[PDB]
Formats: sequence, structure tokens, C-alpha cells
Amino acid sequence: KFPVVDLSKLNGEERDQTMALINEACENWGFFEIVNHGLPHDLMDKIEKMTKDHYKTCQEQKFNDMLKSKGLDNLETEVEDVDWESTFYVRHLPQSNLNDISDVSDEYRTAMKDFGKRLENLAEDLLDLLCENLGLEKGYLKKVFHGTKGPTFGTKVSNYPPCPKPEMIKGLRAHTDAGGIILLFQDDKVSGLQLLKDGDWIDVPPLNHSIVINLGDQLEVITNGKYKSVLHRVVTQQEGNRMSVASFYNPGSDAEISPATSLVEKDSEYPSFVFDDYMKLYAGVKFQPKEPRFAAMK
Amino acid sequence: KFPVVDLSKLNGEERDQTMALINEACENWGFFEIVNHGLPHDLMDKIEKMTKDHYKTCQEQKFNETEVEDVDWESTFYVRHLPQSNLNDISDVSDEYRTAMKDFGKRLENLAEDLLDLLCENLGLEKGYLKKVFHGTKGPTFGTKVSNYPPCPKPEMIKGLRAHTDAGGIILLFQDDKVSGLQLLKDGDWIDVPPLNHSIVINLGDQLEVITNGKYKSVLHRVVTQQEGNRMSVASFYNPGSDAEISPATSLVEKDSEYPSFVFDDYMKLYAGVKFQPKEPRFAAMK
Amino acid sequence: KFPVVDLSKLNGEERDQTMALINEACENWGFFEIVNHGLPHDLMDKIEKMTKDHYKTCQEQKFNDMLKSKGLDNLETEVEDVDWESTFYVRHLPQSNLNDISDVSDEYRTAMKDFGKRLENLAEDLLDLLCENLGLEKGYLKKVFHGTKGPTFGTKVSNYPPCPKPEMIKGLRAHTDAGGIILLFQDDKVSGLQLLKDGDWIDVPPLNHSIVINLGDQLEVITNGKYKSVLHRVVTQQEGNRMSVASFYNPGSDAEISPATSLVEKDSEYPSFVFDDYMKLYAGVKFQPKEPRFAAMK
Amino acid sequence: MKFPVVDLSKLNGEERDQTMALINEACENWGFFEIVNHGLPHDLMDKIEKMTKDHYKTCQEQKFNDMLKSKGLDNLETEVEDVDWESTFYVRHLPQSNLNDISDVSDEYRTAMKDFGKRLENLAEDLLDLLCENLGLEKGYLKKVFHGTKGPTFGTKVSNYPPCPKPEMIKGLRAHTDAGGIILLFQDDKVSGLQLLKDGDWIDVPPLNHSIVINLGDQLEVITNGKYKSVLHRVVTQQEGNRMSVASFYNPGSDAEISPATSLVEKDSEYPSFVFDDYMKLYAGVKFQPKEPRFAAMK
Amino acid sequence: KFPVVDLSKLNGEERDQTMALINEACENWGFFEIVNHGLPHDLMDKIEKMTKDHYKTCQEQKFNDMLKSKGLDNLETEVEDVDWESTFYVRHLPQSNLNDISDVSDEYRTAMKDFGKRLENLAEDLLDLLCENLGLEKGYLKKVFHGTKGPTFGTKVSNYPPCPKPEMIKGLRAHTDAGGIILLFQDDKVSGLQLLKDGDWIDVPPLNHSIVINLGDQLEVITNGKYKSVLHRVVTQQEGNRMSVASFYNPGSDAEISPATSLVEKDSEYPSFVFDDYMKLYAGVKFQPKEPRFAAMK
Ligand SMILES: O=C(O)c1ccccn1
Ligand SMILES: O=C(O)c1ccccn1
Ligand SMILES: O=C(O)c1ccccn1
Ligand SMILES: O=C(O)c1ccccn1
Ligand SMILES: O=C(O)c1ccccn1
Ligand SMILES: [Zn+2]
Ligand SMILES: [Zn+2]
Ligand SMILES: [Zn+2]
Ligand SMILES: [Zn+2]
Ligand SMILES: [Zn+2]
Repeated sequence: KFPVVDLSKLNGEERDQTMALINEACENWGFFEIVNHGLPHDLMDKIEKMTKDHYKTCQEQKFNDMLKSKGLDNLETEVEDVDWESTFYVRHLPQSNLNDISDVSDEYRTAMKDFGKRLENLAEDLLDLLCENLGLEKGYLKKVFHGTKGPTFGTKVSNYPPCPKPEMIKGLRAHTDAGGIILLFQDDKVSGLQLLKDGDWIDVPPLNHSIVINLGDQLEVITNGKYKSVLHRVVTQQEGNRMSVASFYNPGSDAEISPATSLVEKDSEYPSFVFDDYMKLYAGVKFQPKEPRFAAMK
Repeated sequence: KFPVVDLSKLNGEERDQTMALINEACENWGFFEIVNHGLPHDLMDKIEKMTKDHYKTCQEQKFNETEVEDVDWESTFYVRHLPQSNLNDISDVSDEYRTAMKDFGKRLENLAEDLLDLLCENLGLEKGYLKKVFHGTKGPTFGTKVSNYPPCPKPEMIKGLRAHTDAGGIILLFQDDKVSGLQLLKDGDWIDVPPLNHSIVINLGDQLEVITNGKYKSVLHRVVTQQEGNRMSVASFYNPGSDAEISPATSLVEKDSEYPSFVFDDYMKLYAGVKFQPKEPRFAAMK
Repeated sequence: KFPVVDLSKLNGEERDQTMALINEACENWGFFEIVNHGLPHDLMDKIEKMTKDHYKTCQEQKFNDMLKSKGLDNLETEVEDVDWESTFYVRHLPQSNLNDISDVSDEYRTAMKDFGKRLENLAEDLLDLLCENLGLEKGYLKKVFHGTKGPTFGTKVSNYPPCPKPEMIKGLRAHTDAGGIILLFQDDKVSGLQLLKDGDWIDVPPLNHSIVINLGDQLEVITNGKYKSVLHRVVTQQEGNRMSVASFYNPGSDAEISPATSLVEKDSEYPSFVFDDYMKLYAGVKFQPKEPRFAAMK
Repeated sequence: MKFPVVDLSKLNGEERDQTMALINEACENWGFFEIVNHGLPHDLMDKIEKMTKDHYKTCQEQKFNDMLKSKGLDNLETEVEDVDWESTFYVRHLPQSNLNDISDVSDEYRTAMKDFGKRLENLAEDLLDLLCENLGLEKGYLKKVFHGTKGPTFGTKVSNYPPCPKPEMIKGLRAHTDAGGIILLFQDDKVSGLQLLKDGDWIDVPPLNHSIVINLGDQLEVITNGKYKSVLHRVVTQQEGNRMSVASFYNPGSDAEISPATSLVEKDSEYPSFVFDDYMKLYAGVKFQPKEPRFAAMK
Repeated sequence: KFPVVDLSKLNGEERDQTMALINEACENWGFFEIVNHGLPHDLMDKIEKMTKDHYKTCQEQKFNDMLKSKGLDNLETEVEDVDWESTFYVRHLPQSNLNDISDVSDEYRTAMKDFGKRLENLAEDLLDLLCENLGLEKGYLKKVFHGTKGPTFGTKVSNYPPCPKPEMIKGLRAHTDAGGIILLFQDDKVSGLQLLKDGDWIDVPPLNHSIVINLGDQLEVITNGKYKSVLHRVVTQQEGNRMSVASFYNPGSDAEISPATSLVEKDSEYPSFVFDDYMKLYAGVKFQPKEPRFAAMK
């Protein structure tokens, strides 16, 4: 059963049990859903509606332009080198480009700014729960992530349109995320996101007004492997356009990333590096195995 | 006019003038300061902070009447980065200091190689030539000497470090930005290497004098003490590998060279015993 | 782009450009940094070393005993009524108390006296540049500031020690300065001082051997609002102790302060008052809005 | 992208700051603006307009048709880029008035023109003082700069743009920037035609009853060190409609020294320092060529 | 310092800095000289000799004829409506008229043909360097320029003979060029060509065996203003006849010109049009301001 965490149970004497659920999702799933997370359901509903309307208005034509430009009109053999995906990226931190994206509406930009700020505070709240579960001092992960200019925080807004031949192409090929903590607002009707657990692909179930959390490669390093970043993918379907609004809380470019000493006894197998060196490498090898990227930092 | 090179001026119309200043420093100064070098000022501030605080906790107590010309008024420990790091084996260094030194050392190694490629361009050598010469079998040798020069009641009796030339390739110095002391010998005068915030001091060692057939000479330098003030020094040495073959680059030689061809580790074995004696007998000894 | 004025550029016709830059900073920034100001760099280096050593020797434990008496160990909630600040004050004029600060060395007292005299001369040179830019006669501002016993001149020696939770407390809360012209020798590594400009907090960047200049409330009155006194604050940080040696060149206590008539066309909105009445009021309301203090002098 | 209209009566009251800020925005971003409630009597504007239009019909229209005949512009077979489809005469007010020397004007027109020009000269100097305040200059700075030895130069160009059968072949007045200081235009309130270039589009300066159109010339671009630029403008023709134009030019005296104001120059200016009459002698010959070479020619 | 680019440094490890110089000249100068290009120095020397000998035998007559019918033998005052210039035009593409110019020699035509082909290939190589510097796809600008019949490529062969009173008339009045990329073989002793930069006329220095490159109006549109076409002129002198062999690589007549979408964020201020409509208009208004010609294409 996929972990669903009720964050409102942290405000009372059920808080220890909630923390234990968070910790075991972090150790064994790499993913969990959160409900009662404090984000207004009214804000999620308009983010959802304006994301979908901005797709028809602005992204659908770019998407078909892409399928023509790569011959994906007609899928007669398996395509393992492209994602059946429509995306644009919004940067929040350290410097916002929200007011420079030309094709987004005023009210969409205002909703995205509010949504991004609330998710940034929720990311930092979640990192503190991780710290507590890890036996780290409060604020430890936030301070590691800061670097010189503060954390990097952006939002990937994706749609995975219907695919006539889902067997032939993935919406997004299997990978682990490079960063710190990932907070996903996904479609509540159209499924597609899957994680790999114990040798099976497991669906990340659509759930109304929920946020999906998962941990990236940097948290595997800092926890000395105690919390691993898990492989995940998006599969297409013939009917349905799955919406994806995923926010990435990453260390600053010059943050020093290393295994926390209190989590290391035997010499660590994980490297110590500067985050931007990891991200330069990751961009070119995102869909290749994760383990060579750690070795490359030594 | 001590040369200060602005590395941000390399991308542009003004790059020819920046390169000419670098070349002119290499030929006639043997030293130059670089600013806007790409190293984060917050990493330098941490390095300086932890270096000075590591002195007071670990070295200052341990550190505790006529001319003394055979001793250096100096407190030092050494960190090895390449070919193989001993950073996790220096006992008296803290985790934050060790993590900062690893990051700082990696950035200085990349900056050293960028500087070697600027030298190559000014010398008319192909890019990567000096890096390739320095590699040997195991790669270049790269380490950092962390020094403090504490106050001396009688500075005219003892030097912080006696006059010498450096044996190796290129030296990248992060020095105190308030307390002076480092001097180079130029045209028969001792010249101060001026403290400058968030700068790196570059100087060339004996190996680059050989490879350039004397076009860039390694210059004598020293550290003088002072009565008040503890000058910090974080100096990184980018050296050829032990079995690198060092010889004058053929394109810089027309008339037969006066400089020898040798293997770097034979020069270093010799250098250790005669570091404060004249440089010129060390070149002759390699023939 | 924060104004940095090179005082060596007064010696040509760059002088017009330099004067125009000073005027622009006075009108729109309220702050500017000066370089090549004539203060010996070796005297500044001594002042800094001795201030930092006097903090460690005399104030750091005194400071730590204060956070116990005021419960600032645990910053579990926001503190808006205290400054995370260690200070003492040195009065130079009209009457010196330099020989009464008990825990300072002969050599610190002798250096501070020399430093103070040089800053007093630089303050008066700067006031004459303001006079020229305003079209006032030479010495106009010095004469207004004189009163009967001469200007008031003192130095505030501050350190802002590291704060575990900088989000909770300011090093010094937002305020404008009551006085005439303020000449600040600040830490050249540790930032923290910010001014408010166009609705944003802007850092006053550390710059080695520079002096930071800002204008106080009295100059806003004399210029009939042409040069306004700008809000500024000091923020803390988690690792770094920012030093501040700030000298205040203020009118004499019984000086008559009023808008210079040549700067007044329409009847002024600013009061005419005696400086000590302004200062007696300011002491109690320093971190409250500035504008009621002008109204209270009518 | 609304054309700026400034209510000058709002300077007399609590909204003076907001009005000054609007004027400053128009000076930086449009180079043109319309003013209303400007103090010129609406009945004097009506008489000027009536007498200008009747003087065209009785005295200028025959000359205009005869001008085309002599240049063969009866037949707009192809584009004309070197002629203005324009009927004009010029009235000099300062430093020396020639009003009593124009032969074909009535005494009533001459008296109204003298009264109109005097009020416009006073309004020009009032506006220059608003610019001074917005620029941080001393009161009267621009008037003092413009004075030279004999005072400012002030004249009025009285133009009509008669109907043109083929407007796409010829402009009423080709694109240019004005050489001088501040230009105060009383234009037709029905017939449009004046356009300015803004952000790569021609923008109509909309006819507005009893308004005055203000624009800034090349000399104020120099003095403000480029903060207020002189903007390109033109007059287009139409097939029917005769647009009237009464435009007054407040210019520095001939021997006035023009340079960027010292308080606006924090680094070396790209703009020259020169004597105004040298700029004008050059401008007369290259008025419809680019502006920027004229600044370079003064160095 | 006027930009001089060594094109042989593109074949090696200095190529990035060479590209950076090209991009800098394109953004800030609109002009640059190239050395070590592909053109044999003996071909340039022969083009220069035969151009100058063709002036004396064939063009000097037409030039004095011109001065006759325009009354320009004696220059009492400024002439602002004519150029002190002797020209004939050679068309190469889409169709050559080289074998139809009656007064050109066999060997001049053969040299002119070889010269034109090498400059056409150098124009296309240079356009690809601009593409790379602009982040456009390889061949992008050549494809835009093609239309139906291919690019237009021609050569303007000019001489600017000595003028007794150079103050009175220009060799060629200030203008921007209408087309794509302009490749000039100019006199290496007699100067005269100037560009306008930062409010100053700057000489384009004569240099042995060099080619002067500048960008026309079409590249400003396609780059959305990132590379502007800059005003330039030729001044006369009393002693000296400056030679000018200028080759113009322009889009085909029916090419669609518009800002490249990857260079546009906010709505472009530049029009989208068909090139021949721009050229029809330009011919009549060449020496009037540039900006109204862009406005006219909307
Ligand atoms: O696009 C991704 O890589 C993604 C999106 C949401 C959650 C995890 N990963
Ligand atoms: O210790 C040395 O020999 C040294 C240190 C820094 C720079 C140059 N030389
Ligand atoms: O303590 C203050 O109020 C202060 C200090 C330095 C500069 C400005 N203001
Ligand atoms: O005739 C002109 O040049 C003019 C007329 C009115 C307004 C601006 N310019
Ligand atoms: O004749 C021209 O317009 C020209 C000639 C060469 C270079 C630029 N422009
Ligand atoms: Zn992912
Ligand atoms: Zn050394
Ligand atoms: Zn203050
Ligand atoms: Zn005009
Ligand atoms: Zn041209």
C-alpha cells in the first residue's frame, strides 16, 4: 500500500506515529503522498485548471511541432531516446523568471507565485522532519542546501498527452532525480507516474488535493545511503492527458554536499562534492544508471 | 607597480591586453596577483577563518639573541591532494575545515590548469602542453602548505622564511589581506607582494623556467616577520608527477639550451637538501 | 548599483562627475561609500584589529551574560523589541569621555583619538561638498551645526556576533539616524547593513579601507527634503561577527535647525527647532516611524 | 500605450506631485504629450483656427495648387520622398518680430497671432520650469541656457495639409526630429495626421479640441544627457480633410552655449557641447536625415 | 580599438575566443575586419589593380560627366543630396550580368567571378558563425535567406576620387545597409569609411589584405535587435582616390524575414515581412532614418 501521510497529525499526540510513517516511507519507498498539507484546495484547483488551459493555449501546438520534428507521428517501433512529454520550467529561486515567461496569463503567474512560495515553505518544513527522523540538528539540511545564494527552487510544469501506441514510448523514461526534495502536484484522474520497488513498477496513485513527495540524489549522499533516491517513470496511455506540476528544492550551486558525519561510521561509499559539479554531469546522463554519477564525484 | 591581473578581462576585446600583462609578469616579475578568478569569496572567507582559528587552537601553544639565518619563524602543516589525498588523515583538522579544503583545493587545481593554458598561449605552445608534460604516470602532484607567521619581537634577526625559489610548476597563494610579509626580489630590490582581499598570488617555479628555456624565470622570494600581526598563508603547489620528463620545449629553443633535461623527482630529491642555496647549481646538477 | 565615490577624482574635471555622483546618492540613496578618503590604511587596520580584540576580551562574555538575562538563548519565536548587538559609545565632542571607557588599552585610546580627529576633518570636508551641490555657501552646514559649544561628535563601536537563528532577530532594527552625517568604518568581510530603497532591502557591500557615508534627519530638515534620511538596518547571520565603528557628526545641542531659506520656495513642511529637543524625543521613538518626529517639533 | 494627456490645472492643488510625475514619464517615454486646461483662452484658439483656415482658402490654396503645377505633382504616378505635401508660412516673434511684414494677413489675424504667441511663449517658459523641477535643475536653468545674448528664438509655423488624392505616394511632412527646445502645437481638432514613432510603431497624436501638443527638440536631448530624447514624427496626408497646424518653436538664442547639464553627467557624455547656431546651420541641410550624425558633427 | 578577427584561429583551440570577439563586434560595433580569411593575396592584389585601372579607363569619364550635369565642379557651399562617388554594380546571384558589362576586360571578369564565389562562400561561413553565437540551428540564416531563387549576391565597385573641398560633400552619406551581410574589400592606403559608435564617427582603418564585415537591416530583424545595423558613411579628402569593392549577400526577393522565435520573449518590436517589399521601400528612403522603415513593414 502506497504511503499516504496526514500532515495535520503532526500537531498533536499522533505526531510520533506520523514521523515514524514518514521515516519508513523515506527508507523503503523513496516516495510518499501527503494530505492536509496546508495548501488551499482552492489554489490547487485553479493551478490545475490554468495549467490545463495553458496546455491547450500554449503547449499543445509546441508538442505536436515536436512529434513532427522527430517523426513520432507514427510509432511502429519502440522509442527509447525521447519522452512523450510537454514541459516548460518556472524558476523561483534564487532569481525568479516568472514575470518573463511571455505566454502565461497574469492570474496564472499570480497563482504560480503563491503556489511556489507555499511549496517552498512546505519543502523546508519537510526537511526539518527528515532532520528529526535522522537525528540531525534542526535546520541542518536547510543550511547544507543554502550555499552562497540560497537554495535553487523551480517548478516543472508538464503534460503527458494521450499516446496512440503507449507500448512504444514512455511519457518520461526511468530515472532518479538529481536534487534534494521534490513536491509534486499531479493529475487526480489520469494515472501514469510509477516507482520501482522490490523489482516491481508501482503506481503512484492519483489522489485529490494531495502532494507527492520524493527524495533526490543529494539526500541519498547526505544520509549516507539511509534514504535512497528511487527510480521512477511516467507511462503514457491512449486516453487521457496527465497533468504534472513538480517543484524541485535543490541545493545552491556552490553548496558543499557530503555525508553527514553523525550518519557515517565506516568510511562512506558516497562522495563529497559541490552540487553544481553534480548537476553539470547529471544533465547529460540523466537516463543512465545513478551509481556511476556518485563514483564520478570522487 | 605590482601586476594585478583581472581574469574577468579575458573574454573580450580587452583580452589581448590582459594576456600581455600576464606575459609581462611571467617574464619580468615571476609573480602576479589575480582578481575575479572564479573562486567563491565565501569559500575564501571560510578558509581564512578556519585557518586562523586552527592556528590558535592547535599550533600557537606548540609554537611557543643575534642574527638567525638558519631557522624560519614559521608554523606550518601540509595537505596533499594529488596524486593521492591525505586530507582525511590529518588528525587535528575539523570536519568543516576538511570539507572546505577539499572544495578549495579542487577549485585551485582547475584554476592552476586554466593558468597553465594561458601560459601556453603566451608561449606559442599548444593548449594542454604544460598539463601533459606535468602528468607523468600518476598525474600532477598537488598539495597545500598552510602557514602562519606569528609576531616576532626582533624581525631584523630572523626571517619568517628565507629567500628561495620554488622547485615546482605553478604556485597559487591565498595570503593574509591585512598583514604583509611576502617579498620578491626584482632588479636588485626587495618588493612587497601587497596584501589584497579575495586575491590569489601566482608565481612560477623552477620547472617552468626549464620548460620555457629561461623565458619565464622562477624569482627569489622570502617572508619577513613583523612585531605585531600573524600573517596567514595558504599556498598550493601544482607540480609535475614524480616521473615526468622535464625539458625545454623544442619550439622555444633555437641555440642549444643551457637548461637540462631530467625527471622531476630527481630534481625534487636534490632540492630538499639545498633549498636555500643558489638555484643555478641545481640546474647544472641535472646534467 | 551601490554608489562608490572616489574622492581622488575631485582633482580634475572628473570633479563635476564626482560631485554629480555624490548629489545623486544624496537624493536617491541616502548612503554612499567613499574610497581614497585620506584616512591611513594602517590606522584603519589597527582600529579594526583592536576593536575585534576588545570585543573578544571584554564584550563577548558580557554579551553572552545578556542573552541569559533576556532569554535570547532559545529563539523559538520572533523578537522584534531587541537588537542582537554589542556596543559601547565614545564621545569626542563637545566633551570627550575617551579616558573613561575602562577596559580599553592606552594604544586603543590613542588610536581612536587619532582616528576620530581624522574622521571629524573628513566629515567637515564632506559637508562642504554637500554645500556646493546644494548651492549653499561654503561652511554653511558646519556653521549651522556649531551651536555654542561646537558640533556633537561621537563614535559607536558595535559588533554583531553570530546568531543561531537570524530569521528571528535583527542585529539592529530599521531606523533612520537622528543626526547630521554618519561616517561608518564597517567589517570588510561580514555583511549585514542594509538600506531601504524603492521598496527593497539593499546590502551596503563590505569594501576594504572604505568609509560608508549616510545622512541623518537633521540634513533632511536643512535641505527641505532634498536629501532624505533613509531607513537602514543590520541583519544577523549564523557564522560571522560584523564589526561597526560608526562616527556621528551632529549639531551642537543648542543648535537651531531649520530648512535653509535658499532651498525653500513653497513654505516648508519641515519644522524649525533646537537639536537637543529633537534628540530627547528621538531616544524614545528611534525604531518608530520618522515622520511623526518632524511633526512633533512644531 | 494610451497617448499622454496632462491636465495642467492639477498643478495648482493637492495633485501637483502626481501631475509632475506624469509629465516626467511622457518626457522620458513619449517625447510628446497633450496638455488641457493650459490657460490659453478657448475663444482665442477658436479665432486663430478660423482665421488660419480662412487665410489658407483665400490666400494659400491658389499658391498650393500652383506649387503642384510647377513641380508636376498633379500626377502622383510614383512615390515622392523629397517633397512635403504642405502649405506653410513662418512668423518670427523673437528676437525680432516680422509679424508686421507679412503682407497677406489681416490686421485682426496679425493681432490675434501676436497675442497667441505671447501666451505660448509664457507657457513655454512655464513648461521649461516644470522640466527643470523634474530633472533636479534649478528654477530658470533652461530659460537661462536658452537666452544667449539676445534672448531665445521664438517663431510660429502656420501650416495646412490639404487633401491629397493618393496619400500613399507623398507625406504631408517627412519624418524628422525638431532641432530646437520645446515645441507647442495647436493642431486641427477634427483632421488627424501627426504621428510619432514609439517602440517601432507610428502612433497618431489624436486631435483633441482646445488642447496643445507639446514635444521636445534635439537641444533638450543634449541638455538632459539623453534622459529626454527628441522623437521622430511625421504628418501623413488623407484623401479628404485639410489638417491645420499652428506650431510654435521655443529655441535657444543663436549664440547660446548648449551642453549636457553638469549634475546629470556622472560619466563622460556621448553628447557634444556646441553653440546653437552651428547646430541650426547644419540641421537646415540634413533635417530629414538621421538625428545621431548631427550630434556627432558637433564634436 | 576597432575589432580585427583572425579567422584562421577558428580551426583550433582558440576558436571560442575568436567566436566571442565576433559576437562582441556584432553586438557593439556592427562592423569588424577579418584577416587570414580564405582569399589569396594575389587575387586581392589583382582585383585592386584592375579596379583602379578600370576607374581610369572607364569610370573617370562618367564621373566628370556626373559633375558636369550636377554642377559640382566648384563647391561654394554644402551639398547634402548627392554622393561624391563613382560606381558600377556587378550581379552574381541569382543571375550574373558579369558577361554583359561591356567595358570590363576578360581577365577582370575572370578575377571578379573568382572573387565573388569566394566571398559568397565566406558570407555563408560567417552566417553560420552568427547562428552559433545566436544559439540558432546551423544553416538557419542561409535557409531564411534562400526564398525560391536563392540569395541575392552582387558587388558594388566604387571609387571616391579626391574632392577639392571635402567639407562640402560626402563620398557617401550616412546610412544603414538594407541587406544581410556585407563584405568589403577597401583601399589599404586611402581611408574614408566611418561608422557611428557611442556618439562618435570612428574610422574603419585601411588594412592590407583584409575584409571589412558589417551587418544590414535584415539581420537586425532576424536577431530581434540583438545585432543592430549601424550607420556608416564615406568622407572625401583632397588627395587620394579610395577604392571600394563591396559585396552584398541579401535574402532572395520572396524570402520571409521575421525575428527568429528563439530570440523573442516579449512581443517583438520588429516586423515580419517579405524582403522585396523592404527593398522597394528602402531604395527611395536610403538616407532617411532607419527606424521608420521597420514601422512601415507592419
Ligand atoms: O519530472 C520528473 O523528473 C519528476 C516529476 C515529479 C516527481 C518526480 N520526478
Ligand atoms: O612557502 C613557499 O615557499 C611559498 C609560499 C607561497 C608562495 C610562494 N612560496
Ligand atoms: O547604529 C546605527 O544607527 C548606524 C551605524 C552605522 C551607520 C548608520 N547607522
Ligand atoms: O513642423 C514640425 O516640424 C512640427 C510641427 C508641430 C509639432 C512638431 N513638429
Ligand atoms: O556602399 C555601401 O553602402 C557600403 C560599402 C561597403 C561597406 C558598407 N557599405
Ligand atoms: Zn523525476
Ligand atoms: Zn616559495
Ligand atoms: Zn543608523
Ligand atoms: Zn517637427
Ligand atoms: Zn552601406
